[PDB]
Amino acid sequence: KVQGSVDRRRLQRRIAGLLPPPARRLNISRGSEFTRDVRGLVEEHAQASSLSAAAVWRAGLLAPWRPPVFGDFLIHASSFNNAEATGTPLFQFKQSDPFSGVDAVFTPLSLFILMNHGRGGGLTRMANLLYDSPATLADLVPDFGRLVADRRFHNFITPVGPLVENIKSTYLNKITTVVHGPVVSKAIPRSTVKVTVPQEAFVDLDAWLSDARLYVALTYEEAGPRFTFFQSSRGHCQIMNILRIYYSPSIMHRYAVVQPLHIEELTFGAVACLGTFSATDGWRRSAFNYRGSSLPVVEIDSFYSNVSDWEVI
Amino acid sequence: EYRSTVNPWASQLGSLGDIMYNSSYRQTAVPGLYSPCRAFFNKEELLRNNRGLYNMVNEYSQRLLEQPCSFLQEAF
Amino acid sequence: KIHPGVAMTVVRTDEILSENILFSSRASTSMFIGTPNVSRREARVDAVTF
Amino acid sequence: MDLKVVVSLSSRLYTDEIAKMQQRIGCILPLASQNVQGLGLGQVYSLETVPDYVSMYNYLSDCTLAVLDEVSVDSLILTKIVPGQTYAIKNKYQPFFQWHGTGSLSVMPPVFGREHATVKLESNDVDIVFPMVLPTPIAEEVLQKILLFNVYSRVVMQAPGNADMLDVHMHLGSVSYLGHHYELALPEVPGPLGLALLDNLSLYFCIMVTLLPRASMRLVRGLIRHEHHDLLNLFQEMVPDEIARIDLDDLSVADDLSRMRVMMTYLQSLASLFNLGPRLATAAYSQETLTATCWLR
Amino acid sequence: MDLKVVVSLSSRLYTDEIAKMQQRIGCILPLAQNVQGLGLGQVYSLETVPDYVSMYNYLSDCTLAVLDEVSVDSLILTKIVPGQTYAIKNKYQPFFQWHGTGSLSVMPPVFGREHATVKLESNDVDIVFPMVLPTPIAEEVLQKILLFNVYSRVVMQAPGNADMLDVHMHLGSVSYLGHHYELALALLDNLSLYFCIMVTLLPRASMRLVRGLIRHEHHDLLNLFQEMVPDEIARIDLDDLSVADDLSRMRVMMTYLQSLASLFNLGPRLATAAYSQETLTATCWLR
Repeated sequence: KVQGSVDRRRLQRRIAGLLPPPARRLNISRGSEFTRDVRGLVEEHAQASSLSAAAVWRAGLLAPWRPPVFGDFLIHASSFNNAEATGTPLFQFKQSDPFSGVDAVFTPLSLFILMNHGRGGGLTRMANLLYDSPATLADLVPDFGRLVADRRFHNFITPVGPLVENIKSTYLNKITTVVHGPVVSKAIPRSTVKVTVPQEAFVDLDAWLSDARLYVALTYEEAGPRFTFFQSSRGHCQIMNILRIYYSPSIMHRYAVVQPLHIEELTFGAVACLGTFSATDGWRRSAFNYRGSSLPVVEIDSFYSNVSDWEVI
Repeated sequence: EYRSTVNPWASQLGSLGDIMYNSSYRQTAVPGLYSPCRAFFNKEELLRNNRGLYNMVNEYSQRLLEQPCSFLQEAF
Repeated sequence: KIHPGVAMTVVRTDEILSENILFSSRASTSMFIGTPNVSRREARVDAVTF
Repeated sequence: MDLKVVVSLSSRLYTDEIAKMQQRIGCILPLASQNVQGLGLGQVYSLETVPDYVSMYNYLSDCTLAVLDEVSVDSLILTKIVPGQTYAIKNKYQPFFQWHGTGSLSVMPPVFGREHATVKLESNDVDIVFPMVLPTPIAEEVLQKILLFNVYSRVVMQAPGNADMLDVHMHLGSVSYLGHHYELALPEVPGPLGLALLDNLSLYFCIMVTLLPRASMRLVRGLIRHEHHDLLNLFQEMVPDEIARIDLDDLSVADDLSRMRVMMTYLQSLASLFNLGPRLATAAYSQETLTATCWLR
Repeated sequence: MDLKVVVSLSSRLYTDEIAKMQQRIGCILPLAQNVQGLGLGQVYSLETVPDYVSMYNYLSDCTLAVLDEVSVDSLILTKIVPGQTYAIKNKYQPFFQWHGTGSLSVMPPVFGREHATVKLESNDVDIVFPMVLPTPIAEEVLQKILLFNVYSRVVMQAPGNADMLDVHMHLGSVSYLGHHYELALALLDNLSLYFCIMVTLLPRASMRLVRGLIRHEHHDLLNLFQEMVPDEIARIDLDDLSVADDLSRMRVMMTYLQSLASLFNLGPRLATAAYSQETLTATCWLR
């Protein structure tokens, strides 16, 4: 009966003007359906390349939704457990043997049981409950004690971002991880994705200070190492200083008792940036439950995993 | 059913054939070289292949890969 | 429970969630209504949002 | 990808400031995330504190940057720096730096005086100081000179015979440039976070001094014994006591590998401590209109 | 958006030019279009010495590019955006490795000048492709060539101190991810000299900085623990030197430590995601 601040027709024609063009079909079924598609193709190239108003019209009409790269790995189905969550940040340990048809990756629970086997709360019992034997992952890695003696464990672990597609097989499980770009679902349709980090290995740097990048942090504690995950919206180049300050109350306090030799053991931990999620969406705590018990878990949506290099603290 | 072991120098948990080819004492080795009995004396490979055969047989019972010849952990 | 020999005035803030009454005269301000234009945000692979 | 980010004011930007704000179009400004304070560098560089050039460098490096494109009255618009995009920047800075070689441009706080990159906002009780943009090697030598003064003012003051305090103020002096020399502003006290940066740098220095390669000592002793190289002119044909006494031992192949390996990882850590502040790689700087097209490196 | 760049060659070409672009289609080259200054062909000209720091600062100055096609006169190539991923092969005269390395390097070829320089008698452009190699391979070969040329110049000064057999047993054999590689052999001379003056200036500079920052935090756990470690032989001889020579030493020290820190950082830092052995290609984005 009255007039709105917006007419529907003007908004309708504005949306129709700013609409992307349809993707070009090409029927390989019938030749009568093929000649119209190839005529549309040659007319599209003609009106997109001839020097007239049609070229600049179609050039402004184009929008640039690029698909991210994906990492296809083959891991042992016994060295993995498919009961874990989808969006878990995997860590491909570098295998020096070229005579290896498969590779080996690591969920944080697996390297957590590796650090606990090298030497807690509920997550250590959850990791013992998920991966029942640390001996499997212990003899999966060839040189664990030696490479942690020389402290080059960090460049032998390359983070491959979160896990999205994970099939389930008897032998030789295949996993698919997004490495660069936005996390998204590839085989299962491209709707939504999350990143599950264990909350006990994930601490907020800015809450300790009291975009949104995410940092993976190895530390070499003097009885055996540990991973921790750091979220901070601060600088890409001013993350080393604040984390140096954060690990300062521990380093000499447990480093008074140790002294190196045959020189190694000076590098105290190393840190890479897994990538960035948006400052709009925060991280929402949830619960990760195996069939024995449950564990708190942190969900991070809309990630853009851009894995950097490990940087020593 | 009668002979527990024909070769007592490789079949124990810490015997001679075990301690030079299993990965628990193969830390200071070069990984670029290939060793054919690593598929036979890695304890994790034996448990892995046996569990894989078990769940494959069980999975085909419940219904209704690089090498098939390494399923049976035997040489010829 | 003895007196410390110093008295203390103890201040405290208090937030009251009141519900207010707005009165305004007729023809006070004059709104100028614009006409809306659309845009294109970060178009993802599933949805092209405006 | 949105770029057109307006910043709403709360008072009338008068025409004495509209002229100088339209004078500064195409410059770079740091962001907070808008509110009238915290959008600029006056929120961390005030008149009350010492100009420390590290805490404001921390605010430049922590938060992102933005190009100023239009200044209206009562509100102004800003354009962000998201990577993968080519941003066009005009050289509108009062200490001029000619971009002949068109190197990687680099942000800096106004260490050449507050007065050249400030703008007086009398609409709201806020003053906005613009960051300084200049190529990478001049920026790095400004960093090394300001940390050298921040570590040496205290130790020249610490001597009881301070006959020369003004020696460093001219020795450091201007910045090193061929076409013109540009004097800068020098603070007496380095402040808290500058001293924290020197503390982390001293950490790294004393850790790498535990492993010196002895092989180069023999080469520099030979170059002293040979003709005096022009790079050796800082020694003026003298062997100091330290290099004479670290060469009583022999030269082998055992120590050198682990030495150079931990020197590789510690010099990469020092580059990460000197990859400091956001930088801009530059391609196709057109000098005839003074626009340096840059993407966020 | 067409990221492709077109370059017109001057004259007409011939057969093994097509054979050597088919050899070098997969490998990459830097940028400044102008057919003379395409890549490192203005540093490898023999009328000057091919130096490492000038070529490295040029390579960090200019962008990078993927060669794609060479017709009778055109040079079809695309450049590198940080945005989207392109496909990279090896196609290199050392054929080193790709075993899943998440960090890459682009360095000029220290293994051979002529190994990557391709020459045409009709076209004097002498273009050349810098060696792309993974980061542990990169740091291992730069150590094993820097210490080698240090030892070579030290033997040239005095041969009685250093030998060649025990250094060829170790410093000629890089070994990474099971693979054992072999390499042996001006630019590395001056690069070593910069390190040589930096490691001889690092003692006085180090004691001066720890003497300036020694009692800032008047009882610190961390400062005292970094003071307890280093050399008792080192921290004596500082106060003897004049002011201006000391600060000139520190200034040259800081310039070349920043230069050698950015140089030990691997310059053009590529990053791979999934490498295919049977096609010898991986996907890469700029990082």
